Amino acid sequence: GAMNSSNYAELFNNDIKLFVDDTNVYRVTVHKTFEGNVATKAINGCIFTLNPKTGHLFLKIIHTSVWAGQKRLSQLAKWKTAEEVSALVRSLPKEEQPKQIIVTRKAMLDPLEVHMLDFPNIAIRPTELRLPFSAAMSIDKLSDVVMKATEPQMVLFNIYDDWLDRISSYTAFSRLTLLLRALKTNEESAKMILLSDPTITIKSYHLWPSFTDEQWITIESQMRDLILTEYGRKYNV
Amino acid sequence: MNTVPFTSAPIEVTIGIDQYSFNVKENQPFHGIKDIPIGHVHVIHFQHADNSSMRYGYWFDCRMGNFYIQYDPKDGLYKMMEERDGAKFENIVHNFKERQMMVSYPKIDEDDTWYNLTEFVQMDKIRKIVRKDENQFSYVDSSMTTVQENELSDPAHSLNYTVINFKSREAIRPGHEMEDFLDKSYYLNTVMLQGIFKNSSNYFGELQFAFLNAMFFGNYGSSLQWHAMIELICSSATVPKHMLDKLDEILYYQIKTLPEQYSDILLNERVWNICLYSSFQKNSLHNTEKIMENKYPELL
Repeated sequence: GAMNSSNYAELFNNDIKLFVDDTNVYRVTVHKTFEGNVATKAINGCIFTLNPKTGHLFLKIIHTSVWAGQKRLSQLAKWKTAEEVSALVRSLPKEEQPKQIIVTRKAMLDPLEVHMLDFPNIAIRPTELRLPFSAAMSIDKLSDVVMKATEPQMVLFNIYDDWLDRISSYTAFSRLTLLLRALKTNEESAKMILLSDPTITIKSYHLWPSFTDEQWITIESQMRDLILTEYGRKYNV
Repeated sequence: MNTVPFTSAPIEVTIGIDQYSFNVKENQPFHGIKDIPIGHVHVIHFQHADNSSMRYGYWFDCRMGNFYIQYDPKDGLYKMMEERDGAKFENIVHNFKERQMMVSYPKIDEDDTWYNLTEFVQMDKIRKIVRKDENQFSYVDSSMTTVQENELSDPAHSLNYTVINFKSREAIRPGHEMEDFLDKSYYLNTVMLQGIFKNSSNYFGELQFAFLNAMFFGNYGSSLQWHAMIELICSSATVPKHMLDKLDEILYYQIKTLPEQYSDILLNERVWNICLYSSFQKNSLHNTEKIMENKYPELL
């Protein structure tokens, strides 16, 4: 059934599972034509498929050419997502295939279900959680590889860098979603917080800076404060 | 015109014959139904005055034998049986008419209702859905489950309707996932019509039989089956034109005949709203849409 606050620790057990977020698959800019009508221009997008226990991210880059000559693109984007997720599962050895796939938006259930008919024992689940994975394109290195791509491409990352050497996956995921919540609510302030100190660098093979334990604590508190301020602002509380 | 005699009526019961019905009192001298139109299937059904649950009844065709009803006080219900002694049967039927202990099948001459509800229903196909090959007639009741229901327990007592499932390999060609899910024409025309039913008449016959079982017995799996077969057509972009026109007529008489008070459990809001207003065939059911809007605007 659905994933919610109640059954949240299931994410960190040893049943393989993936989150799939399709929010950044079909991305456009809206502009005015010479005659003054509105038109869209597609830009490169990505599927965000993440194993929350291990940090493994399967970033499938969606090249604008996919859309060429197609109608009803926002509907097509859901089926392309499901096609690509299904291909990913097929590509994995049996003992690495997930037992559950949790889609972050309910509109993906039927497309994925249909694309996964060959895997009747992989459960396709919605979630009631309000996960911030749309802010993935606020991570500079992910946005850079998506925008530079000249063709369809799968790029693999560990979204937790090396954190798991020192913290559990429960704590890792809570840090990730806090960082992403912050980036979603106020990207400029969130990015300022992460980079202010030039002596804390991002390793070539990492996505986030190499904070010490104590510095992560200062960071997490600053992201919390960011998120609460913006809430009072939105609702005048 | 054919007759179905009754040995007796020992318990108070409401008896239906097709869309008509009569109240019979405990040990009232009722001895059958006469003037039954030859040429159509028919259904005789029962609801005991003491148990308004379990409506039950029998589908039959008088061309296939001489049939009668007898109460069984062990199993506690009115049973249908076949009399193989033609002479002995004409003798019973003539003496009961002489004594005028039979009700007449009360067909108005203008009325094609029953024809319209049963146009494609054949006894031979009913007996493949209700498998009990020692009898020429078929028992159905409120509680019988369908084969598809059983998959998601006793197979002898199952409704063996054709399994339709929109999220199945049968329905979805590999490589045409999106196309086949959004436009079920392949599933309808190649898999179901050409493959399984062979023609539209057999398809419509199962659809009509599912509806009648849902109406007369409140059989819930039959209602599910009727709606699935409607949805498959309406969700197909490419349907023979003769099928759409006949479907509009089929559905019209079914909606016309439904008891007004039962539209809440018998009509799936989602399917009807999708078929009439969203689907490929939204503009192809004009009679059915007009009677739905004027009789059941709430559901929409």
